[PDB]
Formats: sequence, C-alpha cells, structure tokens
Amino acid sequence: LDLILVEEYDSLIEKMSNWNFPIFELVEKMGEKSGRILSQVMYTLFQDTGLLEIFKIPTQQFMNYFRALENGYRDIPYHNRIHATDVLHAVWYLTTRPVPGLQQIHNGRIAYISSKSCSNPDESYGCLSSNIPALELMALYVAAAMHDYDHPGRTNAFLVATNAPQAVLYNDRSVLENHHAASAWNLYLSRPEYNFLLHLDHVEFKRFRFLVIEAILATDLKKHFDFLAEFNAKANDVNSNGIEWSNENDRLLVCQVCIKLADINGPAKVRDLHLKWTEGIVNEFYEQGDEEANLGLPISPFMDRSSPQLAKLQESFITHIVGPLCNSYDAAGLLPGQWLEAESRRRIFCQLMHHLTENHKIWK
Amino acid sequence: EVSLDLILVEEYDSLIEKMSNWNFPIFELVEKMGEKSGRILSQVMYTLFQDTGLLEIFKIPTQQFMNYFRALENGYRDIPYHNRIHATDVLHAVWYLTTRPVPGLQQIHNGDGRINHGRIAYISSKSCSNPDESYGCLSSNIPALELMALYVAAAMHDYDHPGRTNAFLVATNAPQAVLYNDRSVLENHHAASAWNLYLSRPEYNFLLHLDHVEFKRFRFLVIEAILATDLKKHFDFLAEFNAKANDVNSNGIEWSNENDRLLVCQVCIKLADINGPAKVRDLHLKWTEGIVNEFYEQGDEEANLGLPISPFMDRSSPQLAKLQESFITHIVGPLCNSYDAAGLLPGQWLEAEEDNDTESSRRRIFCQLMHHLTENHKIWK
Ligand SMILES: CC(C)Cn1c(=O)n(C)c(=O)c2nc[nH]c21
Ligand SMILES: CC(C)Cn1c(=O)n(C)c(=O)c2nc[nH]c21
Ligand SMILES: [Mg+2]
Ligand SMILES: [Mg+2]
Ligand SMILES: [Mg+2]
Ligand SMILES: [Mg+2]
Repeated sequence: LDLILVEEYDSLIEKMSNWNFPIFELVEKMGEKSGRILSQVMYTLFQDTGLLEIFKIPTQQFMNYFRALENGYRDIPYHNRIHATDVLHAVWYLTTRPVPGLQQIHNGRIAYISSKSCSNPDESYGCLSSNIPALELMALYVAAAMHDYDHPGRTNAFLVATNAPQAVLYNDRSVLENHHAASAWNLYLSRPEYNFLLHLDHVEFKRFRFLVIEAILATDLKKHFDFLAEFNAKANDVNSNGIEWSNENDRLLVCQVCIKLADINGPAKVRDLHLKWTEGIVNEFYEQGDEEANLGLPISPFMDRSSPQLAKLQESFITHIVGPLCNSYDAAGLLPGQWLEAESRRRIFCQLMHHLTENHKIWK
Repeated sequence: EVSLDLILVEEYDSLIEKMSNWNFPIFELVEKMGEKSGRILSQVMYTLFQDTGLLEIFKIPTQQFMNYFRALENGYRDIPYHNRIHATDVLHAVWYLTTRPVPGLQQIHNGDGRINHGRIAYISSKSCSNPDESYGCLSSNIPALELMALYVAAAMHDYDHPGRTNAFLVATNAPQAVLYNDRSVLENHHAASAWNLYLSRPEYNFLLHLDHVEFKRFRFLVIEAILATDLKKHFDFLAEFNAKANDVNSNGIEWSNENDRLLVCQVCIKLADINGPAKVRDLHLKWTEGIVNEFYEQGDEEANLGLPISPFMDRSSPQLAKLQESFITHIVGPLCNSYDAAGLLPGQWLEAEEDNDTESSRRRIFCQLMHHLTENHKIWK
C-alpha cells in the first residue's frame, strides 16, 4: 500500500508536468472516486511545492477542508470541480516552470517555493516561484481551488437582470465572485477541523486571506480590461519600469493576471482539450438560455441552442479576451517557454502562445 | 375635510420654512413630534419629495412611498448616532446642497398625466430660487432621476447600523465582514439591506412608473452613492474629485459627462454624511455627543471581548478635543475646501459686480458652512 500510494503520486506529477495535462483522463482513472479530484490534486501540488512543510500544514485538516470545498462545486456542465482543478494546475504550472530570460531577483526571512518536478535548464531561465514569496503563491493556489465555489451555472448578468437574491445581496457588483470567496472562507471558519493554517500568526493569516480574496475577485470578467490596462501600464511600457518584484502591489498584480489567464486558458491548450472545455461552456450557456426562454426573456447572445453561433462565440472570445491578455502576459516575458537556438535577443517558442494561434484559426 | 386639509398644509409650510435653513433645527422637530418622532425620516422624505416635484415627475403613489419609507426608518437601530435622525439630517443636507443658489454656477442644462420617457426631467425646489443670473443651483445640471437617487440613497445610507466601525467588524471576524470579504462591510450591508427591503413586498414598490432602463439606472446610482460613504475610500474620492474639478491641470466638470455628474453626487453625500462640524456650534456639539457615546459603547464591547480599546473609544480616558480637532483637519476640512474650490457650495456674493477698489472669478462670496467650519475648529484646538 505504501509503494502503491507513492507510485500514484509520481504518476500524477508526471502527467501534470505537461501543460496539456490530460485532466479528463485522470477523471476516468479515478472512476467512482472522481469526486475527490480537486482535493487529490491540491494535496499532490502542495507536496510537490513543499508548502505543506513550509507552513507546517497538518495533512488532516487540509484534506478535510478541500474535500469539503470540492463538494461545494455543483454538478453543472462547466463550472464544476474539474474546472477548478484545471485552473489550479494552470496557476501552478505558470508560476513553476522555466520562463526564458526571466530575471530572478529573489532567487531562492521570507520563504519561497520550488517545484520538485522541474528546474530551470540554466541561468538563461527563471520562474515566478523565485520572485514571489511562498505565502503569496499559496494564496494563489488556494484561491484557484475556490474561485468558482458553488457556481450556479448562470452569469452575473443573468443574476443581476433577474434581481436574484444573490445579486441584490452584493449590490450587483461581482455577484458570483464575491459569493465564491465569501462562501469558501465561511466554510473554512465553519469548523475547527478545517483550520489547516493554524500555524500562521494573526499577521500572516490576515494577509493570506486578503491575497486570496484579491485573486478570486480578479476573476470577474467585467473588470477584465481594467486589470489588463493596469498590468500593461506597469509591465509593458517602455517609459515605465519592468515590475520590481520587491513591490507587494506589483507582485499582486502579477498574481491576479496569472489567475485570470489560468481561469480562461481553454483556447491556449491542445485542440483536443480546448474543444472538450468549449463543449462544456456552451452546454451551460444553453441551459441558461432555456431558462431565460422559460422566464419569457430575451435569450442572451450565443446562448440560444436553436440559433447558436459557437464559432462566432469562440472567435470573438479569443479576439477580445484571451488574446489580448495572453499578449500582455507574453510581452511582460512571464510566459513559460524555451529558447530555439544557442545564443531577449533570441527566438523563443511559447507552447501556449502557439496553441492559442492555432485554435483561433479553427474558429475563423 | 377642508379644516383638516388646511391644517396639513400649515405643517408642510412650517417644516419647509424650518428646513429652508442650513442650520435646520432637527432636534426641535424630534420633540415637536414627541411620540410620533419615530417617523421623522418618512415625514421629511415625503415633504422634500413635494418641494422638489419628484412625486409628480415620476408619478409616485403616496401609499407605497410611505409604506416603504416607514419600514425603512424602523430598520434604523436605536443607537446614539447612526439612527433615523442622522439619516434625516444627511437627507436634508444633500437636498439643501443641490438646490440652494450657488454663486457663479453655470446653468448649462434644461433651466399632463403620462410620463414622457423621451425627455430628461429636472427638479426645481419650490422653497427657493436663484436670486439672479449670477446664481446657479445644482438641480439645474443634474437630472431629476439622478438627484432622486441621491436623496433616496441618503435616506438609506446607514440602514441597520450596528453602532460599530468597519474595522471592528473585520477585526472581530463578524459574519458580515466575511460575507463582504472585508470590503465596505457596513456600506455594502446598508445598500443590500434597504434594496432587499424594497423588493420584499409589492406595497413598497413606489417606483412602479419607471421603465426598466430608468429603474436599472436608479438602482445603480443609489448603490454608488451609498458605497461612497465608506470613509476608507475618503482620500481616493477626494483625490479623484480634485483631479476633475480643481487641480493644476484640472479640466472642469462637463455636466454632460455622466461620470463627472456621479462624482459630484458622491462628493455631496460624502459631505452631507459628515456635515457635523460645518453646522452652527449648537448642532455641531449635539452631534459630537452622539458619536462619542457610540464610540464608547464600542470600546466597552471591545473590552468585554478582551480586545485593545480603539483610539478615542475609551471613556475612562477620552480625548474628545483631540478627536474633533483631527477630524476637522484631515477629513471634513479638506473635503469642504475641495468642494468649495469647485464652486459648488451654496452661498452669497459679498459685493456688487464692481469690486475694482483702485484705492487699494474676481468678486467676493460668503459661504455659511465654510465659516461654521473655521469657528468650530477653534473650540477644539
Ligand atoms: C466561461 C466564460 C465565463 C469564460 N470563457 C472561458 O473561460 N473559456 C475558456 C471559453 O472558451 C469561453 N467561451 C465563451 N466564454 C468563455
Ligand atoms: C461618525 C464617524 C464615523 C465620522 N464622524 C462624523 O461623521 N462627524 C460628524 C464627526 O464629528 C466625527 N468626529 C470623529 N469622527 C466623526
Ligand atoms: Mg468564475
Ligand atoms: Mg473559473
Ligand atoms: Mg455610514
Ligand atoms: Mg451617515
């Protein structure tokens, strides 16, 4: 049994080491225990990261909370625990793997993580794990795991339009996003057997909670262009200055843009995966459409299964949302990739940047 | 009948006449009402909505209006400061500030039985009017729908206040602070609560004659006003306001810009929410009393919880003078100046449009609340 469990860990880490991690396959391998995918992946990553040790996190409470958090994810076509797991894997990968030419100032007193499943080929590379303190990256990983907690499979617009109690409760501002963060943090405080951050002083915990909220609320698309604008003003402005990883604010922004990219990574994966996710999103949209119909309301754009515009939807999405975000992130040179020759006065190859471009074509 | 209708009119004219003054004697009204004093807010709201014409503009049914505002009052807890009386005071302030004559204010704007949704309505106070063309009032630049939202927001900005600060709630990990992720915890609760109350029952629906567009906008405007009363964002609003209105490279206002209009409206409740040290000594002190008493009530609970008593909240070690001094210096002070610099403050010209004293925009103006502020400041230094 001991060896059997160790084999499973090495197996997973090997699978997850690919940006195009076959998450749907894992779902199958787990079979009936499929519902514990988010907690299992969280455990595996917190180990590979070393966070469990860095913050003396008791294994029991950790699993208690995340096993609970998982059950909070409804059984809907897209915004479910599998999505959360995917978003988690993405932020982990994006802040762990080698980034061509990334200058690592804080190159690992504040603790810094380092994935045991990869390392920079040489000084020509770098990674966020070396510029962003472990506390902050843990907030990101946790935020990712709870960012779509208890999603109803409906959009903020729908909630706001139908004057849903949840929308009235939050004054129509980031309705879902607020509810995700609040519901999850509430769950955490519900029982003492969930408190896995007990070994953090009131100071650290206060900040950790802040960071987690900031990350989750940044996943509200209505604020997409504001983050993007703000991120570029700091990172991609020849009259500005790089980032200054020694700055909390700058670092936070980097983290927010990172989770934003991870939440909508769909079209930046291999076609196989991209289509599987797309199928989920639209099926969920069509359900929302059938309701608007039943409520005698105008069906929202791209949500009418009788008059679909799947390609127009995806083409539009990539063009206006994921695309510009990816470029900004790429321009800041934070995207993991690899050099092409033996010489940023050199050609790099960004696998996800490539996937995005190819996918855009299938929707044109 | 007539002997009953003629008496109802008298009360109206009285209240209006009394409110027609920046230093409206609220507490005197509280007593004049005595046992029916629990309905100050609903009575003032109704009165002000007639003085402005809002009842007619949006064909607001009296029954549902009273129904809702009566219920809204009841939501205000019986605490030392954040109570229906404070609400009524703030409501009166925004009403006054956006209605009385303002020296040199541009009038750039629109100066039967069916509602014409094609035309943008503007309200006009019956209890006053611009002395001459040298004066302009805010109600002439900000559409009725927007001012009505400001007034309604004032009436609900502190709904169900617990008498505790946001910091307190965040620190004690109150269920409400968790719910709103420590962001404008109280302010969020006020708006969400009042709105939930409004949609609670059909007999509260007094806005039943606004089309979906108008309602949607009204709701948005109200929330924006209420949430601006969170002092944590005080300096941010002040900064932004200065950037537009009066700064080195300031632009102006352009009342045609919805955003600028909202900013002005927000800076208004902002001021009206803390008008205390800008009223006459009498009123200023009476308010100061309520605030400290409440601050102390908090300090007590902080103690019963084994928490460090928050600054100025320890009654067995008060620092009232220091408190007010600082507040009038770092908060209300800079706000009034900024608002004054933009020239949006009611007031009156000192001299004739001939101030070229060779024997020594250009003429002199006297702002009542501007001086009250300088005076009250003295009695704390
Ligand atoms: C689900 C939706 C709010 C955002 N979103 C997304 O994240 N991915 C990956 C898509 O392909 C997509 N297509 C439309 N909307 C989309
Ligand atoms: C009540 C408090 C949050 C703000 N506040 C206020 O509104 N007025 C009028 C004061 O004099 C005052 N003094 C300290 N804090 C104050
Ligand atoms: Mg989401
Ligand atoms: Mg998501
Ligand atoms: Mg308040
Ligand atoms: Mg108030």
